[PDB]
Amino acid sequence: STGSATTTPIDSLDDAYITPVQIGTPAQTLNLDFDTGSSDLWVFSSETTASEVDGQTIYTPSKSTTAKLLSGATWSISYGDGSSSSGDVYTDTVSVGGLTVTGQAVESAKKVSSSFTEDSTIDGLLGLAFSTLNTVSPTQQKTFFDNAKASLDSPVFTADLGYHAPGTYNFGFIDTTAYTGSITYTAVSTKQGFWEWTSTGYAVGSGTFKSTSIDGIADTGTTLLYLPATVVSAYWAQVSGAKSSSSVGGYVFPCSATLPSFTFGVGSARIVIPGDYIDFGPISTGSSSCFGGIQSSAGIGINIFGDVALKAAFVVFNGATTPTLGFASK
Ligand SMILES: Nc1ccc(F)cn1
Repeated sequence: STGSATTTPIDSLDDAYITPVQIGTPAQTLNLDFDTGSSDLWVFSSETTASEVDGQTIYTPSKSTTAKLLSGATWSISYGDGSSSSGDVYTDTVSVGGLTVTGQAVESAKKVSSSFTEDSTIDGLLGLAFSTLNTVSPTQQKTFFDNAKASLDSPVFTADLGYHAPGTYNFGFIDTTAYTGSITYTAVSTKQGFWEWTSTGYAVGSGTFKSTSIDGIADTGTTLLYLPATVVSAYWAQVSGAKSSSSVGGYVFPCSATLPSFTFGVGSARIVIPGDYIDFGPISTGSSSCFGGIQSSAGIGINIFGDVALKAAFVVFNGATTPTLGFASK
């Protein structure tokens, strides 16, 4: 079995990507945020507090002939940005681009935090990290990828995110036409439940490459690139007028400046992120200060290779017995 689906940016800044998912019988299509930094499949539903729903498409388990309430099961999640959601759990049929999983745990949101209610284009999340992170109590549940793995031609999924344009999420196969050159594979550590790997270094613009180990996670659910203070300072020192702002909460730069590119190492291979991908536009409408896409991970505790880095490459998440990450230039 294989599955193929288009992922579309939610706004002109590429803040998040939505992918249509079919849930239940007859199918109810919801636009979900595919997140490799979490492991819960949760949706806005007929059970979510009415005041916390503003334009999202909801899942209605009562209208699904295949929906089963998982008796006594509850879930509760908290993300790195201080956002959260919780509720009860159902089992139902879930399909992504023609790939079907029966008996998938679908977490029905009863309470969602403000950042979710405010984001009317996102109907929920589809976690693609390892299942040890799933928050279903008292019986932990498997992710969509874990449930589909037996049926897949190859136990892999690929992320090919577009820059201001649509992209693709493929399951069960590698599209040899979606990248150039060869794929460089790197080791994954699953100890924290994430797709965790080690970058071999970096370069700023046309500068010399610095060989230094950078441990971080491949996260499609995070918009920006979060790197150690030293690395981030070295990058913004090359942008005239750039400074770190406590009021804004990170590095800002004059909107009229040209941003240098950022290179990260994958083994002996290099991935170049064009400077244009690092521009996140004005901090406020009309402002001449622009927000940077490369920020410090000092307050996070973990380095995150978010959408800013991933959209610059073809990314293979090899979920074989010993997991690996593949990167290729596109
Ligand atoms: N990995 C993440 C980070 C934030 C969020 F809202 C969802 N997923």
